[PDB]
Amino acid sequence: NPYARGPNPTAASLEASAGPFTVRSFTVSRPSGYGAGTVYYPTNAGGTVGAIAIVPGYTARQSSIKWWGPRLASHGFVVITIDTNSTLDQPSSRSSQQMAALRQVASLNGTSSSPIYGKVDTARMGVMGWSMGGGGSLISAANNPSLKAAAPQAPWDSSTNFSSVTVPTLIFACENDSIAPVNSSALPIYDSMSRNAKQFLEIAGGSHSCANSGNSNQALIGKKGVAWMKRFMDNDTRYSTFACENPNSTRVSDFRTANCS
Repeated sequence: NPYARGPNPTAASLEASAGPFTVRSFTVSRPSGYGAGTVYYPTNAGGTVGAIAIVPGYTARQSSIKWWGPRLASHGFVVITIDTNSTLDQPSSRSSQQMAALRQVASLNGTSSSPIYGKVDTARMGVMGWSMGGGGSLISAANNPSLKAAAPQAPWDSSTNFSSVTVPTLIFACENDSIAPVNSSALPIYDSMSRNAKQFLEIAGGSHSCANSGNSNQALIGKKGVAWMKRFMDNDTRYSTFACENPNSTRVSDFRTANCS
């Protein structure tokens, strides 16, 4: 596997705050099609790595999703966290801004002054985000089936029909979400998808922000996020058990999976 990076994973290595790689970050100097961005990158991954774009929810900024930056980058990804043009942008606009963020990562990969010059495999990309940014991630996946993985959290869209999505999709959900109730948002979205590898992980007792920066489940959520992106963006079957397994955890209120390998 030419995309395999880092040592063989363990439960402990994936539950830890930090993966094997050293992480550095920069602010995007001229954001192209979105409000602002922070890029997180491994300094020592030992080969090109895929890119992930992460978008927040309505009223939210990078702080809500920023924990994912170092968490994913430390396992061998270039991660861009964005602010939207407006905190009040809707999911279709969030999707356009997420894809614009991935485009800019590709640009910076070809820019000799950039810290991520030649660090990115621009053919291997992923999408994540919170609530309307989660709905945006699924729109991104529906519109761009060459995306390798999606892992939205507490998603919301005006439509729950993502039957079009062929991208491997992990849905994080929050059991007691009162903003985007699981029964009206996350679970119908999950049930709509019949053509893809998919998973549904609902965090027990979780409020709408159960997968955000400062959550109390970073060990489990981080493990599942990293394993999913490693399995599908890097085709790394060393991660197949971690990616597909029912965690069998008191921290999980609901688990569903399909077409996982």
